[PDB]
Amino acid sequence: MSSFESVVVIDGKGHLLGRLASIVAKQLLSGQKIVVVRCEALNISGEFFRAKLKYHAYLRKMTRYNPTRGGPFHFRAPSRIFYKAVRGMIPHKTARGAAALERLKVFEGVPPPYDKKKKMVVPQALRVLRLQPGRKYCTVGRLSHEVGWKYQDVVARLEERRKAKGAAYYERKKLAARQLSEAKKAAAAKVDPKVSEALAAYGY
Amino acid sequence: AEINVEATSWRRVEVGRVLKLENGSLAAIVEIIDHKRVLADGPSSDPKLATPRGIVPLSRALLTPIVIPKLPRGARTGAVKKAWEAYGVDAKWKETNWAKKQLQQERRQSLTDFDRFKVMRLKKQRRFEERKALAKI
Amino acid sequence: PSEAGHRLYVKGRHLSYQRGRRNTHPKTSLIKIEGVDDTAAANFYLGKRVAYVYRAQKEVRGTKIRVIWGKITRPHGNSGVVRAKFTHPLPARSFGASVRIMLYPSSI
Amino acid sequence: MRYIHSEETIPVPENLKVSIKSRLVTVEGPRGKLQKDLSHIAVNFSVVKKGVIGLEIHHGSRKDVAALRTVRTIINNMIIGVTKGFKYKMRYVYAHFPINVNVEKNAETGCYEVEIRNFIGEKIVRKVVMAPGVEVEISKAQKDELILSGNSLEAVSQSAADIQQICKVRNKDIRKFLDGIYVSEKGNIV
Amino acid sequence: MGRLQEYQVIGRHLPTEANPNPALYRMRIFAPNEVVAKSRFWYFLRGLKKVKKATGEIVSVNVISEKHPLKVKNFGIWLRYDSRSGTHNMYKEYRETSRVAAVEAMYADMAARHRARFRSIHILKVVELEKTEDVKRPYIKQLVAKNLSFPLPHRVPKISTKKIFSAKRPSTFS
Amino acid sequence: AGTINKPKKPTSKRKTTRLRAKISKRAAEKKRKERKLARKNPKDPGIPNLFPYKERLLQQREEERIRRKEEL
Amino acid sequence: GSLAFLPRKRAARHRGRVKSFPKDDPKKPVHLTAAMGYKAGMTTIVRDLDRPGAKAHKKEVVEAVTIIDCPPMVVVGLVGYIETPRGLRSLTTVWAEHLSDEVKRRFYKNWYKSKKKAFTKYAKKYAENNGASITRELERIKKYCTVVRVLAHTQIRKTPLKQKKAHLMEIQINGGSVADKVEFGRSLFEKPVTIDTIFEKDEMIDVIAVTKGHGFVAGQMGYHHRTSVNHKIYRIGKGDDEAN
Amino acid sequence: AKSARASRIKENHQRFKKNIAGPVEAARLERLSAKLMAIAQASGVKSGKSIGRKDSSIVFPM
RNA sequence: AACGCGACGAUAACCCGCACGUAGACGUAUAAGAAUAGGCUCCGGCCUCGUAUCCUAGCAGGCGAUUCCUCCGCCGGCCUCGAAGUGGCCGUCGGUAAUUCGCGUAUUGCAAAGACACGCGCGGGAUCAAAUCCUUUGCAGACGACUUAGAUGUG
Repeated sequence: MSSFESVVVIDGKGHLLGRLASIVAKQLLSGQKIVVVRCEALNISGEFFRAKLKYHAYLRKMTRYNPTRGGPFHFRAPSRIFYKAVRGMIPHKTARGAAALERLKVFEGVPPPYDKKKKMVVPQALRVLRLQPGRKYCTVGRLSHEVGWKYQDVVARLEERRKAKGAAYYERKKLAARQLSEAKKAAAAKVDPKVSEALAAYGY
Repeated sequence: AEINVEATSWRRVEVGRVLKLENGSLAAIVEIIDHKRVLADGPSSDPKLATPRGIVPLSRALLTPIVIPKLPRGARTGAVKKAWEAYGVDAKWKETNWAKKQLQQERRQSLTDFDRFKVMRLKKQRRFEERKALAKI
Repeated sequence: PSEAGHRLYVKGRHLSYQRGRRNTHPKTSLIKIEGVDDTAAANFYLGKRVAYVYRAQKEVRGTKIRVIWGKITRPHGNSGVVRAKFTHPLPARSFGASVRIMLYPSSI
Repeated sequence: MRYIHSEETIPVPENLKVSIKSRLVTVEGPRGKLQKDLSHIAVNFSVVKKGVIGLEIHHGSRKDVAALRTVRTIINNMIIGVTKGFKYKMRYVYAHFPINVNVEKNAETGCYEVEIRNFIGEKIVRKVVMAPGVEVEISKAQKDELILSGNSLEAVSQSAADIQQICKVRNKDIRKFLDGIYVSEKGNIV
Repeated sequence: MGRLQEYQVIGRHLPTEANPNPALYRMRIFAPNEVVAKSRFWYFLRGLKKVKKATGEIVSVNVISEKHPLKVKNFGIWLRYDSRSGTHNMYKEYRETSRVAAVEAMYADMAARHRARFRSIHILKVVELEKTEDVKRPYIKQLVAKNLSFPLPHRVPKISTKKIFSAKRPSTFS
Repeated sequence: AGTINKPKKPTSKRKTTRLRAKISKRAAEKKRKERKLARKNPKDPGIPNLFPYKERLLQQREEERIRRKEEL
Repeated sequence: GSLAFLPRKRAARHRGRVKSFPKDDPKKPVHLTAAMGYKAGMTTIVRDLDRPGAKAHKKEVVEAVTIIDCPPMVVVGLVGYIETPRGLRSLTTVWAEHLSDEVKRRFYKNWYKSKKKAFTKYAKKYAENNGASITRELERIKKYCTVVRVLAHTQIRKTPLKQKKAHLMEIQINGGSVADKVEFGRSLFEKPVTIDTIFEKDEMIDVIAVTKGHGFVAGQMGYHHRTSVNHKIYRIGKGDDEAN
Repeated sequence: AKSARASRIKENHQRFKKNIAGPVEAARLERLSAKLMAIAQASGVKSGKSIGRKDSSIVFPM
């Protein structure tokens, strides 16, 4: 609750694009460094045909002359879609907006430097906590794949390997929990009942 | 003819179910008004857990596992108090895990500065015992 | 070795000035203090001393640290954001900058 | 109107093994195992008596109770498939060019392949890959008739429709050219 | 329309030498306060009969407190709202502990489902259903059904809007 | 239709001030014309049947009529 | 003109980039995917046509055919690429000792005035029992890489040209497991590879070159990177036969 | 005339690929790989078997 | 992408002089996955709540004991990490309130310019390894530009 961090890692699975992007933009303007993972696992409300229709309209938007300067560059990567949303909500043409954009980083999948780190979630943007059970929803990764994103399979195998390594890490964490709890009991067997009652009384 | 179903076992709202308000008190449901609002009353002698008879929103209400066995619908304050004392709602609430968390939170909040320093020292000692034990194991 | 902290202040962020939609007033600044999100917490933090610390790239008193002082005066809105008045208005590029709220004067 | 509660019941016979872990209805019977994920709908499953499963909705709409009805029917079809199984007697007719049908077990992927030749004399050979779990045989009781037997109603019906659709006449008078392969009988194995 | 109060308002025509001692007419008005209650009273009197504010006086205004605020009970309300086409009669049922609460839920439902405003709604009558089986509407009779016990699936827990970042993913089983 | 794959020309919802002003003037003219036609010139629904005490209300109405006859 | 080939751009590199290799499956046996030669010229052949259903079936047909002089190419390196959410990327490359003078001329630009120092420390690293580092690089390629390419160079000193700088190119190894293809490349180091080895008789291939710049009589007309598809090798000649 | 990207022509091309050119190219590549093989055969850390380190726009400066 | 990225090869280290030392750290500690009409588990049981865990005492953190073998850190070996590359174990060495003491802190007054070392730098000198200019070539060329070849040689 109102906590300041060196950097906040947000796991993008199950988050609404607009709400999560708006929260990230406000945090950037506040000065909190934000990084977002699983942009391919981000979610958009409505139906997938509506999503395809709007982003195909965006593709239809082009400059008349050579599409190299001043023309809308259609980035088909899900991370770049999230970046486009946040950029639209950021005053990108000002120095403050440029600073916020530099404070923001977005990625696809979870590279090792952030897979060996903790991921936070935003309750105000969670699909489960926000959308009605009967409503339909679509996947940014599926949209990007069917519009032109080329590396859905790459992130698929990399994510699967990360899953295997994380499962091994959890198994070793189970073993650590075993040892920790057994140590708790064994030490509490001779833990100076006076100090133990002191901890009990003070609430720890 | 073997059936294996693992679904979610929610708590049912019914006449006799006691709920915990956001103010930390308890109230048994006397009758259900709508699918979002109920009528509830806690005739608890304890001032902290006392709740006046009135409308409770199920959005602001949290369902506790304790339930009054056979509380009649529309039971007025005297009957509800009789059922409360007979079933020992206060004692079972004290035994409930949620009340343990509430007491721990209140007591942590009531810790003072010198109490915090003593917690520092005493946790360091207790930690010392465990730290060794963990190597042994 | 102590191996502990020396912090005697509460962290905050200078965010912006007292502004409408197209008119800003640099004389007063908006501060988001960490951990406080309600008007009661803002009321507790009312009347407080505030320091903005920055580097200078030149030593004047043997140090490059410069401090601009001010005070948290009255709360802003309902989210726990507070309003502050300094001797000199905070620069402008300190929008989103770390600020120190002291624990004095104390009413405890 | 936001109905508070509604329930439906599905009776199970004495010789099945039904299991729903999260929403993966897996039914086990003499012929095999049928698993279907029902994660797209909100239903509460319970065992309301010794051999009847109660599927319920709480605080749902008319669309939700309609979903309850249709999922009840699908579960009943799975029960029927694992108890008796489904048979589709398929018939083919020709006027002057006899249609040749050959069914072969493609060992890899373990699947049937049905090849149709001399359909209105076209030299093309129409090869159709067969649904997993369902078996195709050339009936010996009647002539110009095939039998499609399986456990999954959806699979067997989709395969029969695939055959009846691949054997379709183009740019010819349907009133005169009557050739094709058509569904004749739909029933249970037992 | 707001926290309403039921007012018994009695008014009368001003006394005259030709016609002293008028008939002292009375009404029940659901209004936020006494001034609105009197305005509604004079509107209804001038709409029905010739008596007007300039030629009349309000001799009494009183509050009608609900007899048993601590009892949940069933109300039937007969209403005549005016739409683009014309006046249409309806009878709607509600479940509340007080007449003012029933009228408030009535106004909310009317605005939500038929876009009927306070100026367009005329509260013809409100009655407490003395005995069961006088319920005709399914959305009340379902609550009136015997031994009602239902769960509350998919409860979104109250997480403070000021706690932007959560370490653990919420659960919706409470 | 292939609107899903090939969207068409969008219909702008950004209203122009000129169009807004024209609509305002013409609607005002419509109101004046309605008033002009009205000046030129050339049934109660009853108690609902589903009301639980309509019979009681009818009895009260008849009794009130009887009292009116007695008074007059 | 065609919009897929405009605006008319000069070929950035005189050699010609391959861009795309055939898709890999592990089931086939190991093989290189590319080779290089030099366009010598064309001649005329007459052929007994064996095209059933053709008007000129079993008749003399006169055709024009390009000759590409193809000296044996030398394997001098292996490279290991890794697949990433940003595409393929060079993970690590291993070189060979005793690199040729001509490949060194490729590594240099002003060869006449430069003391020949390139890859000297690399050869030293091979020589002084840093085979630890060598096997480390090879094990990295076998463990982390999915695509391997062999660096091969063609030899002007055998071609009949005034040139003296060799020609280098990366050639993918397909048809096998990563360990198998890395071992195959490791065997390939320091051995000439013939066109009889790379390609074979009467087969359809693709050819990459830079089409001539028509200079000195709206802009660049000529000198364009072109990969012409579907050209059929009819013959492979041996040089030493003298009955080619 | 049917387009070069028509579904029917694609299916016929796939059938031709799997039934006709398949075995021919298979035998071709078999003899080619055979000749390739003919030409080709013609402490953990201290030894290098264990992969070690050789010789940042992903993480924020610390 | 001429202001996107990777792998590799080859370099620039010495002599003399002289010039200076944060779009926002202050504990900037915390990796299962997956579902939300279910999940976790130690298999006992547990789940609204990160309102948690870890850490948190000593001159901006000294000295000596008391006494502990607990953590931290540096280097080696063993392996490990490749999506934009690291951690574990073992070993050495150094430090180390878990316990309990005696010494010093002040008058900075009730809050607001010395030496040494390490680097980034410039002005010259000479040192590599190269590039460009020059000549030649002509698979190239509006002019730039591009392919070559010039130091011993299949020049």
